[PDB]
This record gives sequence, structure tokens and C-alpha cells, in this order.
Amino acid sequence: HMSIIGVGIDVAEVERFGAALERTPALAGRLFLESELLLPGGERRGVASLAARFAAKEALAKALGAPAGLLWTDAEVWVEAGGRPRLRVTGTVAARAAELGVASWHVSLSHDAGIASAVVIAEG
Amino acid sequence: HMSIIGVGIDVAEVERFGAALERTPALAGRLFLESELLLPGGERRGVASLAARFAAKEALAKALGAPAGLLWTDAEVWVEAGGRPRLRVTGTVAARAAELGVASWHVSLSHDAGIASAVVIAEG
Amino acid sequence: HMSIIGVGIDVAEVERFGAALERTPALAGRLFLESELLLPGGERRGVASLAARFAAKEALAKALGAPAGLLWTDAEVWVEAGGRPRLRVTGTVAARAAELGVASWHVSLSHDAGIASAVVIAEG
Ligand SMILES: CC(C)(COP(=O)(O)OP(=O)(O)OC[C@H]1O[C@@H](n2cnc3c(N)ncnc32)[C@H](O)[C@@H]1OP(=O)(O)O)[C@@H](O)C(=O)NCCC(=O)NCCS
Ligand SMILES: CC(C)(COP(=O)(O)OP(=O)(O)OC[C@H]1O[C@@H](n2cnc3c(N)ncnc32)[C@H](O)[C@@H]1OP(=O)(O)O)[C@@H](O)C(=O)NCCC(=O)NCCS
Ligand SMILES: CC(C)(COP(=O)(O)OP(=O)(O)OC[C@H]1O[C@@H](n2cnc3c(N)ncnc32)[C@H](O)[C@@H]1OP(=O)(O)O)[C@@H](O)C(=O)NCCC(=O)NCCS
Ligand SMILES: [K+]
Ligand SMILES: [Mg+2]
Ligand SMILES: [Mg+2]
Ligand SMILES: [Mg+2]
Repeated sequence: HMSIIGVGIDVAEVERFGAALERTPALAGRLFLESELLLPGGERRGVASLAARFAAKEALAKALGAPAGLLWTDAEVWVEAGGRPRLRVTGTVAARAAELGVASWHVSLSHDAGIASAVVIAEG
Repeated sequence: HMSIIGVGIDVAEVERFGAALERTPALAGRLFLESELLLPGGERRGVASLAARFAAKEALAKALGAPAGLLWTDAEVWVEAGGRPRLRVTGTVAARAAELGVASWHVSLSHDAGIASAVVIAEG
Repeated sequence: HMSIIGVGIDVAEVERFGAALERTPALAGRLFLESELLLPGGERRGVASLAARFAAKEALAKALGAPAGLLWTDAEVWVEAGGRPRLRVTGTVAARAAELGVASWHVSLSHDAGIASAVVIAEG
């Protein structure tokens, strides 16, 4: 009845992360899919919210043992109608997930007190 | 053998939370059951400890997909003889939990460096 | 198909933790096994990294309901070739783990923004 394959936690300082995006124009497009960079309404997603998604991808990597060769764009945080964040993995991340037998992904995000936090659990 | 239904994490800045309780007298009684507002000895529970319980309820909500209509007073953090915090859900929260098939609740709390953190896992 | 026995989260302020180690020479050897105090290369492990391991041990204790009589040196954070942190429990911690039926340990560590965080899940 055992099913947890890995867990990850990650914490990002929002202000630092925002500074990093502003300094290198190409960075946001390297870390995020077009869909993640937008709010449901169509406006550009804000720094704290992006920092939480960055934290989610770091946490996901940790859950998988963070091997080399994983692409940021092969993990996607998407959002249920109800508002709940979800992980979708493709390509390199999905391949690594399959090596370990991961069937289900669980994520939660928080951004408060200028830190963005994420927890991720991989189950299979 | 899969059993995780949801996870939640939440982080509350203690000082801000304390300020919010002081500003609106009715707030503490809206967020907490009489039992949560007391220490085992019978003295009033402190701000950092209440902030961690607030974080626990936010995390629990996230674990359930945070639908509308949940009452703060339908989630209760109680404490084992040994000191371990526990979640008890009733009414609206329990009903939502039943929709998703949640049988067991796991929580942990931390308050240090002026932030209160909670993680919650719903299993079934 | 239920298997989660406990979860723990803990957050340590790095600067405070470093101050505590410096103030009392004996503290590091009370909290850590010789192996934890070193980096893979053989150099002394740094404060933030030790703070995350301290957080891991606090989180592990929480996952077990933090009974009296557990030794810090009966929990060991070790490191896979790939870099992933792992928990190994012996003696008092393993005995408590056996009382609860714990078979598997899951940990993740983070140190950023001057806080070290750990999450631990005990499964069985
Ligand atoms: C290893 C990595 C995850 C660390 O995360 P970070 O945000 O840079 O640093 P954090 O302080 O949050 O985490 C550091 C801790 O992660 C842990 N870690 C290191 N390597 C790891 C690995 N292979 N697997 C899981 N955890 C690992 C360690 O415990 C480390 O602390 P320690 O050295 O003191 O023990 C990061 O450097 C990395 O390689 N990220 C890859 C991201 C990626 O692949 N993304 C694309 C796909 S989504
Ligand atoms: C949605 C909610 C949980 C967010 O928590 P918060 O403390 O206000 O804000 P945080 O920064 O900690 O969390 C925000 C993140 O939560 C996530 N979130 C939003 N809606 C969610 C939902 N329906 N389910 C799970 N997670 C959700 C998102 O990832 C969001 O970040 P993002 O917008 O950048 O993606 C909160 O606004 C809420 O509706 N709480 C309800 C509490 C409740 O029902 N209590 C009574 C019963 S205990
Ligand atoms: C109880 C203990 C874990 C608290 O951790 P801490 O870092 O001092 O304090 P934190 O703020 O991070 O956590 C406090 C929260 O832990 C929770 N906690 C207290 N007793 C607990 C127990 N028996 N089991 C699980 N959680 C407990 C409570 O929710 C508490 O907050 P609250 O009083 O406001 O409800 C700690 O005091 C302790 O006894 N550590 C033992 C460590 C140990 O045995 N190590 C050796 C083996 S690795
Ligand atoms: K299971
Ligand atoms: Mg990090
Ligand atoms: Mg919050
Ligand atoms: Mg602590």
C-alpha cells in the first residue's frame, strides 16, 4: 500500500526573483510556458505568483531527484476552474517521472511575507 | 495503492496576523473555536500559535480545492496528550471532504523567524 | 491503501542557528553525526546546510509525534550520489518508528532567504 515516490519543498524570495526576471529579458521565457505567464483573464501574471510557480518547479525536480537534463518547459503549472494549481509534466520531466513510476502529482503554493513556497508530492 | 487526495501549504506572517486580530475584535471568534483559543493549562493561546492554526486552516482548505461556503469553525486543530496537533473536520468542511473521499488528515505546524507555517495532507 | 503515518515541517532561521553553534562548542556534535558535518569533498558543511539538517530532524520528530527520549544522533541525513538527501534512522528514533509502523521516509530540504526549511513524511 506504499505509494509516495518523492517529496519536494522550495522557497523563493519574491523580490530577488523579480530582480532576476528584470535583469535578463530571456529568463521568463526559459522558465515558463506562455500559458503560465498569464492570468485566467489574459493579463500578465505577477512576480509573486511566478515566484511560486518557480518554487513549484524546483520542488518537482527535488521530488524526482533532480537529475540533469530536465527542461523547465516540460513542467507546467495549470489551474482548475475552481482555482486549484495543478502539475502537468511532459518530455524530459515525464520521462524521469516514468523511470520512477510516478502516476500522480500533488502541489500546493503560497506567497506571503515576501516568500513564495511550494510543496510537491509524487505518488505512484 | 494510491491514497493522497490533496496537499496544502500556508505561511502566515505572525506580526501581521496579530495586528489583524487586534484591529477587529470579532475576528478571533470567527476564525477559531473556543477550544483553539486556549492552551491546555487554560490560559489564552498566543499570537504565533494562533497564526499557525490559521495557516493550518488555509492549508486544509487548499488540500480540498478551497470551494466556497466552508466555515472556519468547521475545522478544528486539537492536541494529543503527547502534544501532536490534529485536525478534526465537521459540517461544511467534512461534507467537502466526503465529496473527495478523504478518510485521514495529516498536519504539522511550525512558528519561527516570525512566520507560522503549516502543511496538510488529505488521504483516502 | 492508506499509508501515511505522519508529516512534519520545520523552519530554522539560519543566522540564529549559526550563532547557537558558535556560542556552545559542544552543540554541533550533539546534533550531528561526523558524516553530516562534512561535504562530499571532505570540507566542513556550512551553516545554512546544517540548519536545513536540523530542520529535517525537528520535522522527523514531529512526524513521529516527538516523544521524549529520542537522540539527535539516531537520525542521519545522508546523500545519494545524485544529490538527493535521505533519512536513515537507528536506535531510539527507529524504535519509535517501529511502534508506529513506519517503513519509508521521505525528506526534502530548502535553504534560501536566510531560512532553512524541511518537510518529512513517514509512510508504512
Ligand atoms: C538541486 C536543486 C533542486 C536545489 O534547489 P535550489 O532552489 O537551488 O536550492 P534549495 O536551497 O532550495 O535546495 C537545496 C537542497 O536541495 C537538496 N538537493 C540537492 N540535490 C538534490 C537532488 N538531486 N534531488 C533532490 N534534492 C536535492 C539538498 O538537500 C540541498 O541542500 P543541501 O546541499 O544543504 O543538502 C537545484 O539546484 C536544481 O538542480 N534544480 C533543477 C531544476 C530543474 O531541473 N528544473 C527543470 C524541470 S522542472
Ligand atoms: C485560495 C486561498 C486558500 C489562498 O490562500 P491565501 O492564504 O489567501 O493565499 P496564499 O498566497 O497562501 O495562496 C495562494 C495560492 O493558493 C492557490 N489556490 C488558489 N485557489 C485555490 C483553490 N481553489 N484550491 C487550492 N489552492 C488554491 C493558488 O496557487 C494561489 O497562488 P497563485 O494565485 O499565485 O497561483 C484563500 O484565498 C481561501 O479562499 N481560503 C479559504 C479558507 C477557508 O475556506 N477556510 C474555512 C474552512 S477551514
Ligand atoms: C515539539 C518540537 C518538535 C517543536 O519543534 P520546534 O522547532 O521547537 O518548534 P516549532 O515552532 O517548529 O513547532 C512548534 C509546533 O510543533 C507542534 N508540536 C508540539 N509537540 C508535538 C509533538 N509531540 N508531535 C508533533 N508536533 C508537535 C505544535 O503544533 C507546535 O506549535 P503549537 O504549540 O503552537 O501548536 C520540539 O520542541 C521538540 O520536542 N523536538 C524534539 C527533537 C528530537 O526529538 N530530536 C531528536 C531525534 S531526531
Ligand atoms: K498509499
Ligand atoms: Mg530553492
Ligand atoms: Mg496564505
Ligand atoms: Mg521549529
